[PDB]
Amino acid sequence: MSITETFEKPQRTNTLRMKHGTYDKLDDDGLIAPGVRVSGEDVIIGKTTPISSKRDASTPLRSTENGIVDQVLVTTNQDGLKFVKVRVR
Amino acid sequence: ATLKYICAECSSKLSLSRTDAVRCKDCGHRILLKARTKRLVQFEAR
Amino acid sequence: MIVPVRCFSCGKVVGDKWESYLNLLQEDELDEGTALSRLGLKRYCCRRMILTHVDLIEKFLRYNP
Amino acid sequence: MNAPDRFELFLLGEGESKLKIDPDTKAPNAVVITFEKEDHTLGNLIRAELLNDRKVLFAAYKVEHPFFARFKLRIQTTEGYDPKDALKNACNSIINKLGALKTNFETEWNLQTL
Amino acid sequence: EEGPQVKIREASKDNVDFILSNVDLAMANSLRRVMIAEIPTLAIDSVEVETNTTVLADEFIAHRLGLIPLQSMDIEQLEYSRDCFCEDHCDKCSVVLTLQAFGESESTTNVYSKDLVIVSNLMGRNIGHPIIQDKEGNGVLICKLRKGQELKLTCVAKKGIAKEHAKWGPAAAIEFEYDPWNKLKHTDYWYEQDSAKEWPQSKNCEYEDPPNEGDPFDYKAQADTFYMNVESVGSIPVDQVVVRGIDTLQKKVASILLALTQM
Ligand SMILES: [Zn+2]
Ligand SMILES: [Zn+2]
Ligand SMILES: [Zn+2]
Repeated sequence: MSITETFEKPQRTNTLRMKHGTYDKLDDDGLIAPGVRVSGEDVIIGKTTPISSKRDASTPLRSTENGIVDQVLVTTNQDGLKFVKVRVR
Repeated sequence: ATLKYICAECSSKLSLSRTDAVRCKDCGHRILLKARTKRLVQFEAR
Repeated sequence: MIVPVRCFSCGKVVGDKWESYLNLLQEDELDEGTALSRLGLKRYCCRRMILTHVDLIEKFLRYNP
Repeated sequence: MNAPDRFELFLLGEGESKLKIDPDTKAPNAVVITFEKEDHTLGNLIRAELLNDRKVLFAAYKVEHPFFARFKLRIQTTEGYDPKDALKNACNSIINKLGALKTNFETEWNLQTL
Repeated sequence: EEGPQVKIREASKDNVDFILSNVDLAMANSLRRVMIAEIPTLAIDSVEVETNTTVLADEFIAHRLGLIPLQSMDIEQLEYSRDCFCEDHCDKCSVVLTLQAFGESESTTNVYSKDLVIVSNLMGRNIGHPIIQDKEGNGVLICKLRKGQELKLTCVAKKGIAKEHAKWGPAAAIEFEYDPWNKLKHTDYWYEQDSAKEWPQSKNCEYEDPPNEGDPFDYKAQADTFYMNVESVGSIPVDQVVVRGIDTLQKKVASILLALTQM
């Protein structure tokens, strides 16, 4: 109830819960754009969870993998769910 | 002319803000790809 | 996926012959063995390069966008 | 990921010198030169040349590990003949020889038709 | 007219069969290795990608571009980027080409190495020029575009050598042989009944005298005369590989002489 999650570049604010992984490669919509090269634990996706203000939920590039974003996809599942699938190559 | 998204069927350089769920113009395909990147990538020819 | 440019083992440029090759076959109705030799592909390393190639880029193209 | 840069095979790094000459201890009038950024091309070639000099008592080379583009060359000479000089001679010879070869080949090439 | 001497059997834009005599197996061998890996050549070593709607990935395309042979006769005067004082590259240590291709027709648009466009000042020296030995003149097929697919690229070619990457290879494949008859005995043939009947014969045999039934083994004979044939990818003239190759190996040994000097 009145509690959702968002896809935007998180920025501390009372919680601070974030990790080493850079967020600089993140666009304001929390998704890297295809052409961009990634590595280490760079943040592929940025996500938020205002638990009963801003605890960082977000997927970092798996520690020992390093390629280039190939394509990003933004859809929805039955329950108007904002769906995301990032493909690194 | 700047965009942020693209449909996988009509390839219309869409892009919209919040409260627009997911859709294209006439192409109600709820998919959308994230265009490309402007900073261009450099490649090792090796 | 496209004719390798250059044969793995020695590097004889083998990227400029796909088409020539596929032509010496179709219209000139030659056996693969004779076609190859005429494209100047004498060593088997170079031969296996063209003979064995599968031009998938052709079915890759067939998808609309 | 744990692979060195290809250019490390031929380009000398920092503080490295093409040659390092340490005096051999086991035998007298013997030396061990260390060639950096050089493989068998130069290695096996010079041991060959060095072995025409009847004042060269011992001459061989080895690349202790294929990961490192480098090799050692040991040279023993008769008393009164500096091994360094032994190396200088072989090198000259290796050149004069390639001098003639480059010349003769171009010549021959100029008589060819096609 | 001195030590190493040559006898050429065949010659052309791509091949040169010759006989090297009055040379140690060593030199014959090094000279060979040098050709295969230590002769400067120009090759695309950097690729910037503007647009790629092709069905191939960027690094895939890029790998092929680096593979496309390019003129390299005047490389001996182009510089190694790593030695040029510029910030990155310039007309003094590179050659920039551009490849723009767009799927126009609906008949499948082919992209060739002849669509490469040199945009830097070649400063009047013959270098950087997609090499082409095709019948229809399309030096290597780079990629294929469908209906309306794009491909915008800028390539920077640099002076390189095989050792760094096989692409800087201008030698294709060398034919080597010596002692066509096993006179020297550097090999113990594997037979099943008759070695001499099971193992074919080399055309080099024809150029040397058989062994004669009852002659004792010539323990003093060494390896003289080598029957080679140097192929050439084009980037450099056949006759050139041999020469420059001899040059390089020559300069190498030279550097050791200088080294002992500075020492
Ligand atoms: Zn649409
Ligand atoms: Zn081959
Ligand atoms: Zn420069």
